[PDB]
Amino acid sequence: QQLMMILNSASDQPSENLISYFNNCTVNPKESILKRVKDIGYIFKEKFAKAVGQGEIGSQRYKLGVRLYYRVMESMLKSEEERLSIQNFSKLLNDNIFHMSLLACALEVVMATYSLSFPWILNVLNLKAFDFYKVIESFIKAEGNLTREMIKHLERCEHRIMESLAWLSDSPLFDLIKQSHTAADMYLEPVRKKSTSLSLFYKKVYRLAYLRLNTLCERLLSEHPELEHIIWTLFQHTLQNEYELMRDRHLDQIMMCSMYGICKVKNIDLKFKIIVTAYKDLPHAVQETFKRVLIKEEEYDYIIVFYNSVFMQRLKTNILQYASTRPPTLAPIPH
Repeated sequence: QQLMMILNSASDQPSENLISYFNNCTVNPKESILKRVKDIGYIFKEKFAKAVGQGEIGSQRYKLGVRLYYRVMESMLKSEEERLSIQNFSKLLNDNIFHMSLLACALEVVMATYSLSFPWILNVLNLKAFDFYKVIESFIKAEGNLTREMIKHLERCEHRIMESLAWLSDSPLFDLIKQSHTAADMYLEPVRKKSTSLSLFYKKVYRLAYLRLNTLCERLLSEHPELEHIIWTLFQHTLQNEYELMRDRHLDQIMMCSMYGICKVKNIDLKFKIIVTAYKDLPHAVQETFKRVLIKEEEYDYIIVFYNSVFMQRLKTNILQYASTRPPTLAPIPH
């Protein structure tokens, strides 16, 4: 409530100190930014009411998002003023996706505060999950007054993107994989040089996925504490080189298939039900991630089907190496 107070007692328009930043720009963004806000209010209020029904509360919801947005932007620009050139500073304040993403993050903070949850706001504004992800950490770092709970909600939005949404078909993420650390750096990347967006994203994916396997292996593989490290390499080599297997799927599905897979090739019998059972106890686990996965185009099925009919058909050649006289070398633990 400490933040919602300044938002409820603050102005509807950009501050004088923020107007300075606008005045220090080669191309001045003042008019592009506000018209952008005005236009977007309309798509937000329409799509809002068409979800709760009739009575218009959305206008008040949007106006607080707009106040948070202008506040967070000012805070963000104050550090980017030393980091960015005169020309990068202006390329940023004129970049639309950066702005959409920032405003979307403001709007989600209020929506979630007033518990249509994420990822509603992305589709409302037609914003790709991978673009929105680029703003979150710097958004947190730029709003000192976020509640513990608000921070925690945003980090959960970040993690849903990394686990599934950025892997949806049409995600620019795949463009970036084929082509081959702040929000402003990541939005200033030119469309077409090693990409900072993909590299940070992957450094964080690996750290997240591994935290989830490590919990899952301590409970179920106390008898094979050496197997944990062997499983991560299959998981990591999968994500790096066989990335297509995540298209429209969930990080946790590739995890579970790997730990079952290695224990099969090591002649360690542990059936899928014993792990799918252990997986549910994870904080935000949901049973459909293992109850319905993709087998064939526009087809859904149980998880063991995916393991037998999708996972091995690409990776059978790579897995048997794990038991030969020449087993593949183990992957570095993400720091």
